[PDB]
Order: sequence, then structure tokens, then C-alpha cells
Amino acid sequence: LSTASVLAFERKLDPSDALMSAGAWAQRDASQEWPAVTVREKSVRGTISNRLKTKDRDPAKLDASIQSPNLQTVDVANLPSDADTLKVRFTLRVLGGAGTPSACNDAAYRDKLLQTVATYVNEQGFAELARRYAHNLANARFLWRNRVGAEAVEVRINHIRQGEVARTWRFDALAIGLRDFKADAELDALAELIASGLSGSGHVLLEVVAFARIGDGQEVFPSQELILDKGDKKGQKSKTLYSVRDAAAIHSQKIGNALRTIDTWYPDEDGLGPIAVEPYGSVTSQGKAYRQPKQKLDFYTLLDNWVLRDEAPAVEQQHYVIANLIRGGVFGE
Amino acid sequence: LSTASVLAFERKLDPSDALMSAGAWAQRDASQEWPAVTVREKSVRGTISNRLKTKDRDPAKLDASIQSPNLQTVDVANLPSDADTLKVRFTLRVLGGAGTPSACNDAAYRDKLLQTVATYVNEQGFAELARRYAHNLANARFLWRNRVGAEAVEVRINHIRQGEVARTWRFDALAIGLRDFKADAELDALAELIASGLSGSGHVLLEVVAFARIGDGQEVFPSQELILDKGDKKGQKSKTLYSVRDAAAIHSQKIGNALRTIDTWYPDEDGLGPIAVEPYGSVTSQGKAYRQPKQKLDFYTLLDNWVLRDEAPAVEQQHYVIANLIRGGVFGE
Amino acid sequence: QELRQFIESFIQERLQGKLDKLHPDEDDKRQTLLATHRREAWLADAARRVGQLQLVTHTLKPIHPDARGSNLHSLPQAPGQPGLAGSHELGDRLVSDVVGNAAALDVFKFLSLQYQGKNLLNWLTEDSAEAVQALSDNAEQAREWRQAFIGITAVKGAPASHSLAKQLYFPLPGSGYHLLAPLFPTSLVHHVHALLREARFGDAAKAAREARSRQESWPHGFSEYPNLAIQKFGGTKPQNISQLNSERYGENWLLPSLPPHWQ
Amino acid sequence: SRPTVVTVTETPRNPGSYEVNVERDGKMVVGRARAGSDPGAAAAKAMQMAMEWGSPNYVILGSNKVLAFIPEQLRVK
Amino acid sequence: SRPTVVTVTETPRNPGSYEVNVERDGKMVVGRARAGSDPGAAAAKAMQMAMEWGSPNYVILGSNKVLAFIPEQLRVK
Amino acid sequence: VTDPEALLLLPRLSIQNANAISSPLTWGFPSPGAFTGFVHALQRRVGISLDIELDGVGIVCHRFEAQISQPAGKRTKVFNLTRNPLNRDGSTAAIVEEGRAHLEVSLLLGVHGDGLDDHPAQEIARQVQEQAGAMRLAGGSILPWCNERFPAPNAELLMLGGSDEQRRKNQRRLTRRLLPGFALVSREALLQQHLETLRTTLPEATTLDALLDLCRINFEPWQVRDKPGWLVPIPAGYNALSPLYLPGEVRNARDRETPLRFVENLFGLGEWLSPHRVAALSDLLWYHHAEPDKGLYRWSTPRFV
DNA sequence: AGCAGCTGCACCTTCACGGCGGGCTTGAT
Repeated sequence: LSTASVLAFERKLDPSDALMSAGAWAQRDASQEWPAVTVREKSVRGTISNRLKTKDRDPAKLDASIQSPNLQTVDVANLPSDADTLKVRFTLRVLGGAGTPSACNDAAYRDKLLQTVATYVNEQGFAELARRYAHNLANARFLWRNRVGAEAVEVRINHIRQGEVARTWRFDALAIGLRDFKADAELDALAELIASGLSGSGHVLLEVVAFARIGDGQEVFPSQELILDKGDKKGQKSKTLYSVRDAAAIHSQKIGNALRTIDTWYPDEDGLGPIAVEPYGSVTSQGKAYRQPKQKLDFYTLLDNWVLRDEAPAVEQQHYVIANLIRGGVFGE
Repeated sequence: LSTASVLAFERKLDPSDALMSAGAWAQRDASQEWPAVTVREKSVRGTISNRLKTKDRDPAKLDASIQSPNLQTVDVANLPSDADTLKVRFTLRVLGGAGTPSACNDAAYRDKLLQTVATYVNEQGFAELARRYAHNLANARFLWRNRVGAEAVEVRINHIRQGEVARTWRFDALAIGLRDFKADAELDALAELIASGLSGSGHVLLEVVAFARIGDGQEVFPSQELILDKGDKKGQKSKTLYSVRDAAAIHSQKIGNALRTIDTWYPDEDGLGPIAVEPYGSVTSQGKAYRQPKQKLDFYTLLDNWVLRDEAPAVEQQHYVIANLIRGGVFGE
Repeated sequence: QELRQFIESFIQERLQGKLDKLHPDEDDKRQTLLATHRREAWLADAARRVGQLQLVTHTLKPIHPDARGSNLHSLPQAPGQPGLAGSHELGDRLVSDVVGNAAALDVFKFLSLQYQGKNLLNWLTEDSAEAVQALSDNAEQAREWRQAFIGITAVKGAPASHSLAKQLYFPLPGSGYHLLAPLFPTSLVHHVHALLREARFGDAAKAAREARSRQESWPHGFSEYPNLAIQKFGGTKPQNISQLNSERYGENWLLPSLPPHWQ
Repeated sequence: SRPTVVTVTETPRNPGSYEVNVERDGKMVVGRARAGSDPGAAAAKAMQMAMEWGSPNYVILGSNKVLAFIPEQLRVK
Repeated sequence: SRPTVVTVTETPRNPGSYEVNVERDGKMVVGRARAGSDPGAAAAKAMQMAMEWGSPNYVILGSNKVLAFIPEQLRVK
Repeated sequence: VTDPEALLLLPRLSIQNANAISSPLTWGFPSPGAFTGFVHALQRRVGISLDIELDGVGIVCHRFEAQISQPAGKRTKVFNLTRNPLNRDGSTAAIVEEGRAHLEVSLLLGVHGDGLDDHPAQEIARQVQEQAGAMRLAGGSILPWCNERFPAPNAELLMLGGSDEQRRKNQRRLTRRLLPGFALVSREALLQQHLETLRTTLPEATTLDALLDLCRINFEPWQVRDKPGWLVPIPAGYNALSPLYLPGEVRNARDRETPLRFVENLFGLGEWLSPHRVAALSDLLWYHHAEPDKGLYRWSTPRFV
């Protein structure tokens, strides 16, 4: 009847921080003694290229301020002058036990949710969601700005069972698109492994390595940190990059957002591409929230109409509901 | 409609650090085993030659005028005593996809902006902008002080297709000038490829070499650092030069500014020469900012008249606005 | 009667501050402000505005800025075990907070006027001359407005929590568990840190600066406190959290407790 | 206060190269002299500046890659 | 400082040429002597200045091109 | 109450985004309450089927890194945040600050149950390690040790089994496995003795704890009075505020079959030791102490000194 | 025509608030 007041779901598909190293192409097989890329700090001189605030001031100050230079000091990460290949490496743990919540108040809602997830996994198992996750692992979507000028990307995936590699996949990330999910032979085996891990049987451990071919001495883009308080003028930095163990890296939540853009079922203009699975599915780069609560297609009204009133939606929205359960989150009323 | 609160743009025309080597002329075909130009440090014994203050009229300060050498410490770079060629090498990467902003906050302003850049590309291509970019690559404008007394300059351009050369351009950088854009048969074949990469239908990664004949053992001028600290005396150097792993170099923003001098239209006398592409058209070393906000000939007013009110400016101002979009930056409310 | 003129000047300073802040001279907006402020309709509005709670030991809004729950004003008992101790229960008597709607926060500024006791004016239950000295027209409005004033300080409410709060488990020695909902203690060691960093650092600091070789040394000192960390709760409007969070803007000023590096 | 202070930092504008600062009598006697492109050359330049500008006594500070080439006995005097 | 310290530095006013300093019980016995114009002669001069003046023990410092001519068991004693 | 019959040694674990802010007055290393909750979760998942009771954890912390930055011209530090998704209608969300950290830590844990027999000697520790890999320690996931140079196995070291010379050999062979680290212990008697010392005709309780952490570079000649080792304040449990409510009365509880009670933080003192200057490895274990009728839910290292 | 539900708007507090440094922990094969 009435829903719960505490309802939390833990996160499956847990990645690590993707670390960067530099090397040469055609030595991509012995790619373990490669040195890492390091962040440097350069001080630059430029102009005043921002809009003026012409209120409550004098114009002569602005005319002085535009005819004067502007000194800053930012961070930058490059490749060395004799290495054209960027290697991005991380791991992945698929846990399994998807529909079981980590917190639930009402026992009746818990039993009805368990029966709904059991009916879903009996009728339609994790065959579409794991296929889309394997597609997003296949094309190197986890290299965000390291993929716009890349000449060729190559993704190598290793399944680890006890202490050694049990199965090896290799994909060309440029032939596999970013906006259509086709069918293949090895991708279906990887999807079946991810599905067998998501169904509580195993906790699959994968190792993902990506090789991107940029060019000698060009720029690589690590993650940037959100710093709200840069102290005072004449000494501030205004750009800081992320690195672990003195090696430039990418945040784990960025990789997690990268392998999560599977939702193509949002109502208006679904041909623009997949977006990430979010309640009231929103993009920060767009400033727009698709799946508004006005048209009944968000997560909460769909879950309440599926569980409480048994008004089951279309299968393309049941996939979105179960993907939101796989992602995790905190909901309560 | 109104302007977005956050609005950012990417960077096309990405250069790298320009490295210096030193060797002989007429060995320009085997110029890959040349030793670098190592930055050197020395001490001088000058005289006091700054203008004296109003407090400086006393006897204890005209004694500084009479007998006081300065004893300063400075960096200096030099060719060897049997070498007359400075070779400067870097790599360029032209990406394309200019109009699409990297981040925004409006759905309506993004649609109007993309419609405006789209109808600009429908009316005319990037032929003027790619023409002036390849022209500024043709004469070796990235050699700033290394070009005012040189005997000959020669620029070689290689299109790296798949780790290897696919096309070669050879120029004469002193025949083509700095005050006029012309036409030829090789510059047009380069500008076609640059516009093809700039539109998005290709993959343009170039390798640029330039030879400058100075003289045996004379002074070359690498980039000077910007130490953003507090001033002091007798314990500072006040001249530090740039070097990449014991090899003299020039910063990437210097090489980027050099091949971005395409702006020959402004409200002042356009017969002087081209200035850089910046909002409010500023050249800070001269101490004058053209395209002032007193007149309606800057980037922001022309942009907000083109986008919101659909008041289009002249075609030259449209070329300037699209060059400002190709450069990048932060243009928002 | 006695202190009526003080609160009259208080409402007049509020009115003149509002007139200098808005400065609208169209359609008699200043007359529409003087219609409310110069009469005692402001006192009726200050009696109307309910939502303050006077809670110090429990403030839920640091855990999440929109977390509606129960807030408490109750100090624990002293523990029995030696060593550890918290919540400053020995001495240096405490200052209380105010949690509620920000739009009525100025009402607390009406109750904290330092004329014959600011905290005494905030809870004027003991006094009897001020209770009839507040108004001049009747007696029913006096008792009603006094009951509204002493009511919005201490109210109980209902025991509740939130899904965005914290709720843990604790193993018992026999079997079973407890649910252990923690809260945020509004303690002011911020003032101790400000005193030890900026009040008397100067004189003893210059005494240690320019009198090392000399025997002239003051009977005082200082403290450096390395590796502090600032934490902010309200983003740019800290008054939505509480009132003591407005006194100090963010600046939780967390103390370092980090493990040594081997080499 | 009493000894000279020799500091060996790594220049962050290019990783792998080092600089040395010598401070005597509370003022900077030598600033930003370059000290090679490996930690061994930085240790050699640090010990040279300690010998020459050392006077009675000195202390050597700096990076941990640099001080791995100097024994712990030879870092103070 | 008890043992002898031999430091080989490179002259930044003329790159490629080296110089050697010897410490020898807290007062320098060799100051900025001319070592070779290449890492091999600098290594030979450093080992000569360690053979003399290093009677109980010594420590040799220098660059990685210089110390690549001496085995790792002969630099410290 | 309990003394472990055997120790289990998990090798060097890695945690990527733990919790930095541990208490309303401290930041840095996480609270030991997280480790005690972790070993109780391991007990609830594995210890029922194998007839073993897992209790007590020694914390090592081989290395620790925090994601902080220092603003320009200030000696204070700030935290690096994340970017949460938008609320709705394109509006950015209000920031709630939280700190993160990277840990490399191994922990030894004492098992005392009679469910260890002659045939299960090494598969018990392997079955514990295979389950402690798909879990988290302080809100940060445990890094899984993919294809690398050489792995690291567990150990099941029996305490009473063996001669006394062999007992010291087993203690040395266990101490050699975790020597480049440290160990966190609780020093409450030292804090009480410093309270008795500092109280000289003036009343104070908690500025005692502030005194043992700052740098007293002030003295009449200047002099710096030192302290024994790394002394750090830690959150050592909670203290009750409200009476205990019955399991179905608190609105919006976590579960409706547990009594609920409003608590607040307590603060104690601790020290970071080296694991070779203790000579006792049945020590350094952390336990809970509840006293369920008066609050004061505490955890400590008993039998230490 | 009369309650439930959603969206827009007014209300409110407070000046950054110092730098010549400052500590205590590190094994044995």
C-alpha cells in the first residue's frame, strides 16, 4: 500500500581511478614498463578577454584595464616528444544481487519489490542491460576529450578468475559507434559474462586497458578538481588537475558516468544519442532535464505505478527502472 | 531569448612546444641527429643606466652614478662555434567541429547558436580562415626575434597519415611576407586540407620544421619565463629561459599566437598590418586596444546582435566572429 | 513604561534601514512601510511568526541543507569512564542557537536586545513589569503576545528523522542492535581558536620576534595550530542552516589527526 | 639562524630538473641557481654550495629523491 | 662530517666541462679544480681524489653520466 | 571477555575514496568504528556458516593520502569536491561538502571459535579473503589486485600451538609482514593524568585535549615543550541524548524492528606506534563496549597497559 | 462550483578574519 520512507540501493559496476601512461605505438603488447605522464605548472600572459562590468565605475579604469596584460598560472599535462600513444588503465568489479535493497522500511513493499524483480528476471534477464554495458566498455567512452582527435583507439579486456587471465577480448573502439548498439560474437560473450556476474552467481573482475594514438608531444586531459576557494589575487592558480602517486589520472565517477550512458528511451528526440541513467534524466552540459515529472516517465512515478498499483510499463521503461536500481541511490517519502 | 549564464568553447589549432636544435646549413636532409641548443648561464659587469629618482640627487647616490658596476646574472642561448642553422620543430593538430559549445545552460540559446554557425557554413566555408591560417604557417611567423636578421628561412610541412608522411610542402618563408595574403598552387593545396580538417571530414595532424640561418655562434632567443613571485634584488636572476629536458624551446602559446595573426579588419587604419584575434582587439606590448567598447565593433556586441536580434554584420566581421569561436574561451553572462 | 522607548527605537531603526535599503519613491511605498512599522502591526507579525526552536545540542541541517527532522535542546549526562569527554560539560557556559525559517530570524533579533538582559528578554517569564510595559492598550493582547514570545523559544514537536540523516547499527553484548542516530553539536571552540590565533598573538609574537637576545620576555605566549581545514555548510546564504552558523560563516575549522609517513 | 640553509627543490615548470637556494644571515645569498637534470647532480651541487657557503655550520633540505644520494650523517654540521 | 666528500659538478657557464671539490674533515682542501671535459675523465679525477684524502672512508657524489663509470660498490666506503 | 585462539592476517588492502571528515572537530584518518563495523559485517556474512567468531582488528595504515589543497596566501586547507547532477529545470544543486582519501592498510583479526579443526587450516582464511574483497571499509571500495608482479596471500597463525621459542618465532614472522607501517592505539589514562596535572586551581575539561595537539613554541627563555610521540584526537564513540524509543515509534527510521536513540560524538586521544615496540600481538585489538541503559556506546583497545 | 496540487515571489545575515619558522614517528634480512 503505502511506500517506504527509507529506500537505498548500493552501486554495482564499481570502477577504479583510470591511470595514464605514455609510450609508442606498435609496442602496445609489452606495455607494462611504460612511464607515466606528469602534471606541470606553467605561468602564462594574456589579455582581458571577458565581458566588462560597466556599472558604478569609471570608463577610464576600463580603458586602462583593456590596454594592459593579464598574468595567470595554470596546470597542464603533455605527452613527451617521442611518444605518441596514451595508455589508460583501470579495473572493474561486477557484484551481483541487483534488486536487493540495502535499506527498506516496509516489509510488504520489500516483498512486492522482490517479487517484481523476480518476475522481471524470470521473463527478461539481464541480457539487454549487460549488452549495453559491454558496448560502452567496447567503445572507449571513458576517454572523454582524449577521443576527439585520436587517430585509432584499441581496447583490451581481460577476465580474471583466480590469479591469471581466463579470457581476453580485443576491440577497435572507432569501428564500434557511439550511438547504435549492434550485435557481434565476442561482445555477446562479454555481455553474457557480465550478465552471469550480475545475477548473483559470481563477482566478475575485469581489467580494461585503452590505447589512444594522438601524436608526439600533444596534450592529454586528466580530471579537474572542484576548488571553490582560491585564496587571493597575485598567487592563485585557477586550474588544478588530478593525479595519484605522481601520475595523471581520471576520476572514478567520470568513468562510472561514461559506462552508464545507455538510456535511449527518453521521449523527445531519442536520435540525439544515449544519456546517462538519472532520475529526471539530466545532462550538465545541456542545462536541460529530460524525463520531466510532468510527462509520467521519470523513475519515481514509474516505480510507484509498477509496484503499488501493478500497472506495469512498457519493457523499454522496465529496462530503465532496473538500470536505475543497478546504479543505486537514495529515495524516500 | 537571452545570453546563457555559462557558455564555453573548445580549442582547435593546438600546437606543441617548439624545440630547437643547432647544426649546419646544406645538411637539411639528415637533420635528425643534431644536438640541442643548451641554455647557458653567465654574469656580466654593466653600469648603472636607469633614470635617477628625485631622491637620487644627493652625493651618496651620484657616487652610484660615478663608480658602480652592476654585476647581474642572466641566461643566454647560443649556436655552437661551427654551426649556422637553428632548426625549430613542432606538431600541429587541427580538429574541427567549431560551433558546438562544450558546456551551456540554455536549450534555446544553444539551438540559435548552432543555427547561426550552421547558416554561416552553408553560406561560405572556412576558406578565408584556413587560407590565412596556412598563410601564417607559410612564412615562419613563429620565429619572433629569430627572423629579424636571418639570411634565409625555410619551412617544411609533413602530413602524418598513419605514423608516416603522406604529403610534403616546401616553402620560402622570406618570399611570402607579413603584410599581404596572396594565392599560389601549393598554399592552396595546403589550405584545402586545413579547411577539410576544420570542417570535420578528416584528420589533420601536421609536422612543421623551420630552418633559420643566423651565423656561426650567435645568439638565439628562446622563450623567457614568467616568474610570478615578488620582486627582490641581489639574489634574483631576472632572466630565465625555457628548456625542455636540457633543450631550449618556445612555449606553445607563443606558436599559437603567431599563426593566429589574421585580423586585418578593424576601425583603425587597416593598412598597417594584421593584429591578433582577441575580444576588444588588444596588443598590450604596444599599449593600445583596437575595437573598443565605445564603438560597436567588438566580439560581444556583434555576437549578441547576430544571434538574438538577427542583425547580421558584414562578412569580414562574420569571419572574425567565427575565428573567435575557433580560438575558444569563456563567453557568457 | 520603562523600556518601551528602547524597542520603539529598535522598530524605528528597522524601518529606516528598510527605507534606506529599498529607497523606492513610487506609489507611496515608504508610506506603506510606515503603515506597518510605525504602528504595532509589526508586534502582531512578530507574535505571528512561529518556527524558532532554540536548539543547541542537535542541529540536523549540517548533515543535509534540506533534511526536515527533529531538533533537540538537551545536554547529555556526564559519562563515568575516564579519559574521553565531550560537549564541554565542565564550565564556560554555553551559547544557544536558533533553527527555523530565515524569514523570521529578525524576530530573534527583537528578543536579543541587551537592555536589562538580552537572554532575559528572550525568555521574559520571570519579569512582571515588562509584561505590562510592552503594550499600552489592553491586557489580553499583553498575555497573548507574551505567550507567543515565550512559546516560540521552547517547543517539543514530534520525534522524527529523515532518510538523508545518519542511522547506524551497534552490536549489543548479548544479541540485537540499536539504531544510534547522531547529530551535529553546535559547540563554540571557534572562539577559542580565534582568541589563540588573532587576539593576543601580536604582543607575545613581537616579544618573541625582537627580544630573543634580550631578557625582556612577557609572561604570555601564542599557539600556531598547523594544518587546519575549513568546511562550509551554507553555500553563500549560511542563515538557512542556523543563527550561530551566520555568526561564523562556514569555517568549521577541523583539527588534524593524521598518521606519520614512514620515510 | 646560526647555520646556512641550502634548499634543493624540483622546478615544477619541467619535471626532472632541480634548483638550489642558499640562505645566510636571514637573507638570500644565492637564488635559483640550476642544479642539473637528475638527483645525483642536485646532490653534488647541494654539497658544493654547503662547502663553499657553509661557513662554520649548515643544514641541507630538499626533495627525497635528492637526499637519497647523501648519507644522513652528511646533511648537518 | 667525518668521511671525505668528493663532489663533481658541471660548469653552467660552459656546458660539458666538469669541476671537483673535496671536503676532508670540515675544511675544503680542493676548491673548483679542473676535472675533465667529459664524464670519463671526471670519474677518473673523482676516484683519484677519493684514493688520496679518503684514508678511513669516503663518499663520491656526482651526476649519472659520471657515476656510470664507477660500480655501485666503489662509490661509498 | 575474549582472548583469540588464532590470528588471521589479510594482506595489504587498498581503498580508493574513504571518508576524510571523521568527526565535527577532526579530519584525517577514518574512525575505528568503521573497522569494527566492517569485521562485524564479515562475521554476519561468513562467520555463521564456518562456526567461527571474528572479533578484534589491529589497524596498520601503511600509507595515507588526502585530496586537499591550500589556498593562496592562507595557511589553512580546503577540500576538493565532486559535481552532483542538476536538480531540475537546469538549476545547479547546492553543494554539500565531503572529503575523500586513499588508504593502503592491512589488518590482522583474531578468531577464537572452536570451529577450527585439524583439516580446515588454510581454506578458512582463503574463504574469509574471498568474501572481504567485494566489500568496502569506510565508504571506499577495496581495490581488487588485478594482474601485477607478485600477489600477497593471507595467513592463519595459531597462538597457543607451539613452544615458547617457537611462539616468539611466530610473533617475529608475523611482525616482519607489517613492519613498515604503524598502529593506532587509544591512550585514555595518559589524557586523564594530563587532566590531573593541568588542573591547578582552574577548571577545564576539553582544552586539555586541545593542549596536547598544538605546537607550544612559546616559553619564557624560546623553548618548545615536547610530547611523547604522535598524539592525535580521535572519535571514540557516542553518548546518548534522548531516551530509547520503542521499535515502531520514530517516524522515518532505518528499520522498524530496532529501538532508536539520538546520540552525539565523544572525543578521545590516541597514538601512532610502531608494531615492533609492543612485544604483544594479541594486543592492539579494538572492541565495543555498549552499556545499553545509559548510552555511552564506546570502542577501545583494552589490555594494552 | 470546491479541495488537491503546482509555480512564482518576498523574506532574511553578515566585511578576509595575521606570517621569518613552530611537533611528534623510520626495521631487519
